[PDB]
Amino acid sequence: GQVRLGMMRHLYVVVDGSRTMEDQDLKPNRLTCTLKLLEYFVEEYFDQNPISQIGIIVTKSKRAEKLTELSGNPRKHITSLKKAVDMTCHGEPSLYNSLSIAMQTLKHMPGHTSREVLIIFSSLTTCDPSNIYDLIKTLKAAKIRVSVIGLSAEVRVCTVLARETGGTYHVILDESHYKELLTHHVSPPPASSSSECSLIRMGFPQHTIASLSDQDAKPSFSMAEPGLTLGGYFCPQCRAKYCELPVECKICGLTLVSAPHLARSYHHLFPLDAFQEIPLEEYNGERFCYGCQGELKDQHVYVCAVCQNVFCVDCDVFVHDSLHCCPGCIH
Amino acid sequence: LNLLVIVVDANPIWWGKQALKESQFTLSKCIDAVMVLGNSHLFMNRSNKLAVIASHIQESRFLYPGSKDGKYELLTSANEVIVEEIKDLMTKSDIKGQHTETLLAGSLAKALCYIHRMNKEVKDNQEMKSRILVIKAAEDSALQYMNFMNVIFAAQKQNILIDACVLDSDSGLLQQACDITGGLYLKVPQMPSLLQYLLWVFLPDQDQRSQLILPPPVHVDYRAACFCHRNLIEIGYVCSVCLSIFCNFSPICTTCETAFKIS
Amino acid sequence: RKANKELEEKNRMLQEDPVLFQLYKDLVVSQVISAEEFWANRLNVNATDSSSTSNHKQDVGISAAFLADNLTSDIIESIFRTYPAVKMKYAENVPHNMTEKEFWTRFFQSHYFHRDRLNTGSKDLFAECAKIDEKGLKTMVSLGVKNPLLDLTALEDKPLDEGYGISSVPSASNSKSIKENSNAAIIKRFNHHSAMVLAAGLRQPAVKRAKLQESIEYEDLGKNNSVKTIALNLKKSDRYYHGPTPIQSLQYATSQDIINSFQSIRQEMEAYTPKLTQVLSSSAASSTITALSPGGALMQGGTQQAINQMVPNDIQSELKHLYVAVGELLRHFWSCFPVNTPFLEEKVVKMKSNLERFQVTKLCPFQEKIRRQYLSTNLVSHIEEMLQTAYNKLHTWQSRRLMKK
Amino acid sequence: MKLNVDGLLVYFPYDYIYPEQFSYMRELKRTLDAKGHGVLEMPSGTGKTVSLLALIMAYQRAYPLEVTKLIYCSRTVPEIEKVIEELRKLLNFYEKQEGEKLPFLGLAL
Amino acid sequence: YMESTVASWYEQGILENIQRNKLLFIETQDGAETSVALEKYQEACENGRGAILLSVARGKVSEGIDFVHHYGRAVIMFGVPYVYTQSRILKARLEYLRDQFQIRENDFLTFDAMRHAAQCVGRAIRGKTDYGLMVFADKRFARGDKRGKLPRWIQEHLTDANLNLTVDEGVQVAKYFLRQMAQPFHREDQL
Ligand SMILES: [Zn+2]
Ligand SMILES: [Zn+2]
Ligand SMILES: [Zn+2]
Ligand SMILES: [Zn+2]
Repeated sequence: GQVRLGMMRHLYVVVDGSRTMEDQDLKPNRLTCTLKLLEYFVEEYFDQNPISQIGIIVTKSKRAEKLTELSGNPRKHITSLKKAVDMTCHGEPSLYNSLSIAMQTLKHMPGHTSREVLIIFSSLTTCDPSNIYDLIKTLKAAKIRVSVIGLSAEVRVCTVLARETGGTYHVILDESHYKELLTHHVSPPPASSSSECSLIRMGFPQHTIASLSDQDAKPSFSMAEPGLTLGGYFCPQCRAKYCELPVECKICGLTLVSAPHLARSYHHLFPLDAFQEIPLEEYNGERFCYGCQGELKDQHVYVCAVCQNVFCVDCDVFVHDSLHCCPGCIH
Repeated sequence: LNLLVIVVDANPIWWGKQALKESQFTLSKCIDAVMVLGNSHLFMNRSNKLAVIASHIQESRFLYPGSKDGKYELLTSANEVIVEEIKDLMTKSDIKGQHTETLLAGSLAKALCYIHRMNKEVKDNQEMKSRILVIKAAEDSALQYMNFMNVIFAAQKQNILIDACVLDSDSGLLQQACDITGGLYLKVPQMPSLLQYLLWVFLPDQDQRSQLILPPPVHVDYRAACFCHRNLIEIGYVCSVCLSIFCNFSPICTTCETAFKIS
Repeated sequence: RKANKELEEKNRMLQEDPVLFQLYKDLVVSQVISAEEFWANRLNVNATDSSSTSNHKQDVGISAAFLADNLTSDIIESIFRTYPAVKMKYAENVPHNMTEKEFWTRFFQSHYFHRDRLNTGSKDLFAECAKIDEKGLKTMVSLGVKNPLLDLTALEDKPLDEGYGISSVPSASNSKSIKENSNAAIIKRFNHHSAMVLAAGLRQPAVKRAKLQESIEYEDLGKNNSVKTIALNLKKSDRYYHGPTPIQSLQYATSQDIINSFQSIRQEMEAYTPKLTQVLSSSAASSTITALSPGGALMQGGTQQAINQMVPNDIQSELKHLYVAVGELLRHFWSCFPVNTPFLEEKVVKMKSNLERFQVTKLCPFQEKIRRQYLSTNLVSHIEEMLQTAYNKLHTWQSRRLMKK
Repeated sequence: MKLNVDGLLVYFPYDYIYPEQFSYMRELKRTLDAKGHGVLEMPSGTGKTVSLLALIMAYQRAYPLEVTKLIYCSRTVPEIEKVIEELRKLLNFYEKQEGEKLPFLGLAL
Repeated sequence: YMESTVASWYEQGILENIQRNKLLFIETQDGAETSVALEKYQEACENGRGAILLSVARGKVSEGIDFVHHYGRAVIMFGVPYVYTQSRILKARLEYLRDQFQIRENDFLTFDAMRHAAQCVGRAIRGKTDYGLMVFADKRFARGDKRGKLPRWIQEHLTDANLNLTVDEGVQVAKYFLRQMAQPFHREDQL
């Protein structure tokens, strides 16, 4: 797509902790497989979108539990998921209070964040404290986007939830299909005609080591069991002390970003194109791969759009998944 | 099983100015230090693999992909084909004027997909730690920064380390790459001594970076400028449509012609 | 004494969170600000007990049925919502003439503990009251949503006619048994439990036709494939190509040098296959090694990191108290500070922030004097940098707003 | 989809059927070639009422010289209303294709 | 028989487990109580909580009703439409069909039972693009004459492996059915 995307993205993951998480349709029980692919999900999402954040709610025993708050580093989330392997999964799940707390925070937030909730939802019987239909009308009117990945069944309710919060509903066959769905929700989803297009004020703090062998330095502890920090990253708005640069300013409200962070997600904006895939021999006067200078010992030849060079299957998967650019069009 | 992928920045203009300088250190000792590093890497273990790429100004042609000398034949034949290939490459060449600064993004792209296919070649018993040495001697063009970051992030994902020996001038993008991927950066202070840095700071593999005490990491500058006046920024204005850095606040966003909503 | 309430609040806090109580003392008790301000602008708590309660899903009489073997559990709260007749009965019984001692003493009677006869355990009379609520909705009480939906004509079509019909035998005034009557009664109770559950969770041409309508609607073609896409066609992408790296000194000289260098390097690479260029290379090997070694070149006298670990632990506790306190101070300061918010209430809050700032600097100087005069080490001047930048933004805002007068 | 049902063009209402609809034509090809009652069995997949009306209108259009009035007979009152409104959809399709003059007194009772 | 079955699903400890999985709506022969049980059965599906309507294969519950795209996924035909209150109108119509028409006793009983059973289970594919489980629960539907009088568009999809399944084999066939038939079956798979 050549469309607007939601690139600052407070996503918020709601997992079941239902009775139906303990069912053994997957190769381990659904809790374990779901939690493993969420570990992979947090990894690839922080690997691809650096500005954004994640928060994890386990929904358990008709109540909702904010298990890990909305933050932007994978250590705390994956540590909490390694903890949450050990849980119990008892009682029916309430999708009311958790969506209420997520709405309550995601109603007054800066209008440019595409505020997104991902409900990995398994069971069928849901207890509703208010009216479910009025909750969807409210959540339709409340600026947020909710997408539900479903297990074992499809409720016209998850379809209404997905198409109204503006999300997408999906049901799971396999391990591989479920990986494809979470990979589909890694990428920044396109924006509606409703979300604010603001201009967030940003800060770009340089790294600062101990000035000149600590000749008149500023010895601090940290800012969020810490040692004595000699130098590091400042915050020019408030001039505080941060160890890791990609941290929302804890005492100002500025967002702090290093030079790579914006460049780590530039491929979404000038994206790739399609490779013309042709299996047969077909006029190939360029026998060797323009990717890595190797012969084409298979019947799959892939030719770009602009330069129209030659690529094999290995160069296809590598260019379209990782390098994100054609090597020909750079030249 | 390891895979060193040397990349030698064969700028014919730069080494031509180096050979008209009538110094001690010309391109012959550069490519010879490359081959002695390659034979040393194949020499350290039987299972090691080697691939040597030469970024020319307009092409990324690979160099690498009885015992009369007395060396192992699989080493004598490889050295003969690398020597004859650089002599066919650099001597009989072309001349163009619009594109005369060297490239490094394409050769790194070929190295990335080569390591991908050679990791598909690997069977289930063994595994392969891979890295890319970059021997840079020219000035990198700014014009391919959009491309260049991409290959770094590919080496971020594919877990390929990146190392760099720069010869004459410092290079911000390449020390940036060696900071991101976890590799190593080194600016040589005296050129005739280039061969064994490759032998003891860039020869040792991933399970010898942690054992050897090595020259310390230089602090990496995360300088950032606008697309407007190219000057250094500590607080900038970044659009959410174009995703571009502006220095001073402006009504109409130039990078994507955005009908900017004003509050 | 402050406020019968608040006095319990700020107190409850001071007591519990040991990292926050401390702070509360270090700020209020230290004579920097007043207790009311601190507890005032520190709103961070939950909405309700669970932002709502647990609605009566179903089997509110049969979740842990009749056995625990204005507050209560899930069953008592769901009955309090679901059957308001039981709510008014709880208003009558418990307020007048009996207590939970007498009421639960009259609860361990039969049908609930003696297992007499009531067709089920302790939710049986609750199911009978739900059946009476259904019969009140059908006989005494009426509905509400009955217009085109729940049409009267559809109801008229059912039930045939009062006079004798080909198959009149439908509802028989005779034939009332024991087990058959009990089974019919159970069905009515279950149907109304769902109806009461819908009433509790509220904080025919109707259904079939309305969902048939949901399946219709041409929403897909209603607007577009992806609403109103704002196609992002970037104007000046060259600003992306050479990014935020500053302009290096890049002055390649005149294109005569291009031709000269092409000539010299085409003549240079002409030579090949020496076999031996290692007379100079052995010189290089004796030379390359020196650079690798710490002695000589390539060593910066770096990775030293001379630290001051002399009195670790109690000074670390001091700095934990100090960074928590100054974090709260600068939290309030830079939270109200950023946008000027050009009115008189926010400027008055800024003046209170100025007073708290000056007394914070006094308390920080007092804490530095009481701490660092022990063994003469451990520069605390980072906290003084933070508070000096607060001081500086305050005076710079004052001069800026006086220029904006 | 513009069916030839051996005398007449038929505009399939919405434009979606399985290949069984082509088999469906053959089944009533026998039904109206000779007049004399006839029992059909289309399962519940195809437009029950929609299927029972497209081909009979195709025959009456191809050769409508021996048919005055259709008397549909469905039992339940919602079906009466449902079959009338599907007939009304088909006349609206029929008049979208043609023009405005589509004399047709449909009538429930 | 539904009276007696749902009676002995209570004294025997079964029906609370069926409650734990889905919400029952048992039938009665009131004209208004059936309509309320149907309305709550269709509201429960909209709530998303599992529902389950169990009725009699003779009455008005299955006459007017047409299978919903998502209102009935699994039509469970309990028993073979067999009665136990026949006076002599049945015996006399059967004596007539022996005598003056030529149709057997055991032929007409099987015909009548199968037209009622496949009537209450035969409107499932309201729209070609619908998935519908339709189980027959007793052994008599496998006995050749009774299976031979179901229509052709149901015998075509009645596999010999599916013939006389267990409960749990049928449950696993239902799971594999629903999983293979909940995927995107778009219009491009039909042209
Ligand atoms: Zn700040
Ligand atoms: Zn291309
Ligand atoms: Zn290739
Ligand atoms: Zn822009």
